[PDB]
Amino acid sequence: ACVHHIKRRDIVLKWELGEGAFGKVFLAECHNLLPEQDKMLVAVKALKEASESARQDFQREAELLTMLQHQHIVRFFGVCTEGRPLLMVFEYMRHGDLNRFLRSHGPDGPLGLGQLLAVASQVAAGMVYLAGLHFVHRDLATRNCLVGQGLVVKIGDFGYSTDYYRTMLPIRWMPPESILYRKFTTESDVWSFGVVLWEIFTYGKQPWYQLSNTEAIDCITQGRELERPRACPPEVYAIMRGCWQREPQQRHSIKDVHARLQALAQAPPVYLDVLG
Ligand SMILES: CC(C)(O)COc1ccc(C(N)=O)c(O[C@H]2CCN(C(=O)Cc3ccc(OC(F)(F)F)cc3)C[C@H]2F)c1
Ligand SMILES: O=c1[nH]cnc2scc(-c3ccccc3)c12
Repeated sequence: ACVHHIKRRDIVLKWELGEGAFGKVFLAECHNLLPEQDKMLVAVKALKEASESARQDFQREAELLTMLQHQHIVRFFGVCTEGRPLLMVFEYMRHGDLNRFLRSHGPDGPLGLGQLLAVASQVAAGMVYLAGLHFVHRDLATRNCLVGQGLVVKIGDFGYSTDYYRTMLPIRWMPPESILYRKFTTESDVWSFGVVLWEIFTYGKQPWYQLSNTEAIDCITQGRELERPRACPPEVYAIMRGCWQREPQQRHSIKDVHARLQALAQAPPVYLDVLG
């Protein structure tokens, strides 16, 4: 609602974490933000376009990120509108995006079953929060999740061009009805969560990596399912299949998916990937 305003001089730019057509993302030090933390690290999203439509869309977005407050939703600290670029201040997630983290902690040390379940459960938690507010993410993927201190996994949205097919759609994460009709609901977000589970248990591999964007559309629209990852116990694959029901009305709700994952996270199945 009422967006926090950070003074430009309170932001000290330390390095560039990445960029896009939108502008740049920086690692920065931020003064007078949190109590007892005189200086703290943050990630700063800087917008290239400073036009009236760009300023209005920014305020809309900043107000929305201000409402979204949860343990597994990336923290929004405020804005800086002291000229171009317009700056959005978020918490710094030291391990970067979940996809990169998964791959870099894959068997290619490696994350064990319990760690994978914790990751999965944390993403499910953030989604229960979003589903509660009737908020549709539309782009749930491990590349839009972030990992901070203590393997704390939170959901974000960066806005990985190989993951989208031309409007640029993340088809491999999309259920049949979103590919065909461009309709995004909590039920399609559930489908995406199931693909996010597959990604977790493949250590960030691309769903349908053997196939091209146009071949993957055929797979999904013909009801062809992603195979059970070798590191995935059958109990979790059961959860993925429930997320992938062809009919949106027949997919499990995220609250249920979370409950089953939270249960598995506390008492993990005795499963060794090496045996299958
Ligand atoms: C990809 C790479 C180049 O390899 C690494 O780039 C990095 C590395 C690290 C960081 C970091 N934060 O430490 C980083 O920051 C960005 C991540 C994406 N952003 C959001 O997710 C904001 C947001 C959007 C929607 C939300 O609400 C929702 F979507 F959850 F509903 C909540 C938050 C903005 C910014 F935070 C980029
Ligand atoms: O971020 C970078 N990447 C690769 N080389 C370099 S040299 C300097 C930077 C930098 C330093 C502070 C803010 C922003 C950028 C940098």
